[PDB]
Amino acid sequence: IDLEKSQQALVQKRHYLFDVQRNNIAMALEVTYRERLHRVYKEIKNRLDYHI
Amino acid sequence: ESTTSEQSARMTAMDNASKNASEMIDKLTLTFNRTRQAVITKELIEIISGAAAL
Amino acid sequence: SVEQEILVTGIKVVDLLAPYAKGGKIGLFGGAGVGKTVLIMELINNVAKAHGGYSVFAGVGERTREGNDLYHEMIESGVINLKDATSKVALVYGQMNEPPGARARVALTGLTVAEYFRDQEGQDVLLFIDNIFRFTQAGSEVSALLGRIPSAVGYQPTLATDMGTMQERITTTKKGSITSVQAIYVPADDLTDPAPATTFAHLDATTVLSRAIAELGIYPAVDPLDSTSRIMDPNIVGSEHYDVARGVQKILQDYKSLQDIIAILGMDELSEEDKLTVSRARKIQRFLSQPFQVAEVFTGHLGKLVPLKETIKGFQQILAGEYDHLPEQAFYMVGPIEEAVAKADKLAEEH
Amino acid sequence: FRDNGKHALIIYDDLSKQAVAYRQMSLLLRRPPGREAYPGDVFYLHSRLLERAAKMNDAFGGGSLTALPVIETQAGDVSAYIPTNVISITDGQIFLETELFYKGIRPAINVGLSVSRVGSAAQTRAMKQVAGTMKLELAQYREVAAFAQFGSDLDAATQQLLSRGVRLTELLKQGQYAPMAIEEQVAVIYAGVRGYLDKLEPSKITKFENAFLSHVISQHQALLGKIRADGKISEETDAKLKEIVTNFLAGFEA
Amino acid sequence: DKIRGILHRTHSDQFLVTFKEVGRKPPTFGDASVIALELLNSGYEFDEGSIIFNR
Amino acid sequence: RKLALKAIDWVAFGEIIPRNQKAIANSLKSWNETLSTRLAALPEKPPAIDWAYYKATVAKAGLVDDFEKKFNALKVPVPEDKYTALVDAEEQEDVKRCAEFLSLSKARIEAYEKELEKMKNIIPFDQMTIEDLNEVFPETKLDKKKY
Ligand SMILES: Nc1ncnc2c1ncn2[C@@H]1O[C@H](COP(=O)(O)OP(=O)(O)O)[C@@H](O)[C@H]1O
Ligand SMILES: [Mg+2]
Repeated sequence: IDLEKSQQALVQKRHYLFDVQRNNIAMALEVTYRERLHRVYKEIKNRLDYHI
Repeated sequence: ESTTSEQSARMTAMDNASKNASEMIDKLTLTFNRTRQAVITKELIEIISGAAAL
Repeated sequence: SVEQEILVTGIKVVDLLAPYAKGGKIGLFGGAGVGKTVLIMELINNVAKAHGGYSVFAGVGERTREGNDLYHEMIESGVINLKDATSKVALVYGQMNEPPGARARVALTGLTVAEYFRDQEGQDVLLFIDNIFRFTQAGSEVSALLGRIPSAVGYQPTLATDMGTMQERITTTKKGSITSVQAIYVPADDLTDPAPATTFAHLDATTVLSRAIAELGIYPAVDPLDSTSRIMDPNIVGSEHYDVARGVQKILQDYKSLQDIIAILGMDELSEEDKLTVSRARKIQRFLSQPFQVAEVFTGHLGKLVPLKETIKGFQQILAGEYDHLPEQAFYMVGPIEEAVAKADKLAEEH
Repeated sequence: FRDNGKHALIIYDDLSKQAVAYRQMSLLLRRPPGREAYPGDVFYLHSRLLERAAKMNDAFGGGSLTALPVIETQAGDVSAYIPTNVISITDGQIFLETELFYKGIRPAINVGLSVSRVGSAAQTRAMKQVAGTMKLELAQYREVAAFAQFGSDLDAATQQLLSRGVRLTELLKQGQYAPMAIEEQVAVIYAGVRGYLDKLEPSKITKFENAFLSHVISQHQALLGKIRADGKISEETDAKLKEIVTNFLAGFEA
Repeated sequence: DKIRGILHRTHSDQFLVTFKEVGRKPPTFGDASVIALELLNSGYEFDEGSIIFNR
Repeated sequence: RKLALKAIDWVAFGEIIPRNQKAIANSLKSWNETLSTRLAALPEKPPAIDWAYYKATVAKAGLVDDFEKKFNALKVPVPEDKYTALVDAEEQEDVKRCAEFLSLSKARIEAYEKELEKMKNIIPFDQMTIEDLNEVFPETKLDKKKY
């Protein structure tokens, strides 16, 4: 009994953490694209603030 | 026997050192209160005498 | 102006726990005979020769002897030059032999010359004032003949208005910057007197001297648990300097509460865990004392000048425990931490 | 803002420099002095300024005005002239000492001498439930604070009373310019007053708290909307918060 | 300690051994064996004696 | 913008069980809490660029509008996804290796299950046999049993 569940324990463990590695890198590209759209507004706000 | 004789006399000799330090702490509280009133009284006279002579 | 900096001096107690600032008003408190004139003679020695712009010294109500030991310690160092036009210091003097209507208009004459350099020119100016308690006292003498009722303990009724009318011209504006160091006599060791306890609102960095430290031999006697600054801030001095400053004050204040136990119990009956926080605190008290340069004729020792990066690294290692194998005397009147172990071996061989 | 149904707040910084700027005007107008050369009506100067703070009712608009005056003592003597006028006018004091500021307690609020006489009738239902035991727990610690310097031969209840008092203190420390929310405040107090910290080392209570707060903002946002909007903490949220601080405490040290 | 500190003046040459660090922790039977062992293997062969204490 | 969800990071995803490598699994959950707050710091849409007030307030023309004409029709290329596939590639090989316990020990389960069938057979009658009891309790060669 204890070695039958030892089969099934590693097949629910592995598919959870192998999609966490999908989504831990998925957030790494959104927060570097959201900060790409935001920064290009910041360095054109400096010229909208300087000449006044 | 000697560690019981010693540990009971540490109980008594630390008890009379808190009675004598609380008997001393009320006698200095009255002298603090006579002297606290006497300084408000003294520096009130100096302002009145300074204004009256002016 | 709104910007803040840090001006490095070279004194270990000052740069660690209460850093000074460029363009900021600095105060030197303490009683009579603890070292206010020597510590204000030290900052002309370090700061004024490495400084670019000019400098002004106004002396208000002090001994006429000590205005001659400044005119003769500034010719032999070349700051005052009697032969050409390359001097860098002006001097304004009204001393304690003058009538009391003349000890209350000299400090207004000091910061009028020092307002010309900041405004009509653009240079960075310093300003040293000693003493400034004799501006308040000299107005408390002409008062009762002008027809005014006295206030609390004997000062004039207009005490905190003409003080605040002079102390609002010593500022950093958008046309220049005035660093200012001031010595403030505290009458008979009471910081609740109405003349020193209203100057606190006009000072950024206060350096409270104390007679209870000076009678141990710890020189300069600066109180660490009573000196503040406005830039003790981990966003300005960095997070490494900040957790060292508060780490020193926490072990000194916890050393204070332990002295109440040793008076009844004794030193040996304590545990081994707080026999160590005492011995770490006593090495921090003694390491703060530094041999000054202009106090050579008192001591005979040499003048040390510890930089800022070395002051932090000296105090991390006493706190972490890297010098638990030395006696207390190896840190007394030393410079950096390198001389604390060289002085440790030289004491060993004479047994 | 009080007359037009809105809410307000005012801070006098500070009131001990108004009694001095008024004393100078009196003694130059030749008025009869009194104690510490203050005139006879310095009580009437501060009373009619603080009595203008009021909680209006619904027939007039429902407005309000809250007043926080600052008073500087000298050497911690509140029995002076002006520190006793403004104490007897207002409701409660917050007494910041200088000894606790250097012992590590920042903000250095002494809760032994600080009171408020509106009491618990101004707390929300969530904060009132946990802090009613915390106030009793801290007050039992301050009785036995003088046994900490040499204590190992004491009863296990007294060793427990010291153990909870140190760890509740570390929850009260707070950095500057970081104000929290009431829903995040009640969660940190709930982690401490229940007993979930008596095995964690007393130096780690700050590092555990900054780790735990950044967790529940992102991963349990739907629980801190059911204490903000509910106002109280129910039986459903009592179990839901219970496995949260047990899940985080299990794998924490990494 | 405080027996040796009192008698350090009049009888400093009649001491055999002195045992310090006594009374901080509670006394046990092993410390009664450490003292009694060193009373034998010292070189002093005695023939009577007495003990004084506070019952 | 675009934002996809994930699964529960509750029990399995922090118990990856390396060779005493609970620190590497603890670092795996620490990146998800950091990036979700950095995604909560900035929104999906940035602020809008008012063009009409730029011409009047910065009315020294030419140099103001030429930067506003070049920075308006720009493009922001995000970083590459070259490391996105190779990290997902090793998950495909390990998932084929993780079923080896489900492949090899499945016969070990049934052989142990068949061993429970024959173990019922052996005990039999109390007075059964002197050789059928000679399977579980052992025999050996000459001079094995010392005592
Ligand atoms: N570097 C120093 N450290 C400690 N004490 C000093 C130092 N220099 C001078 N003193 C002591 O300070 C005393 C007063 O010096 P001074 O600063 O001239 O007077 P004051 O501070 O009262 O104006 C002297 O008696 C001297 O012993
Ligand atoms: Mg002097």
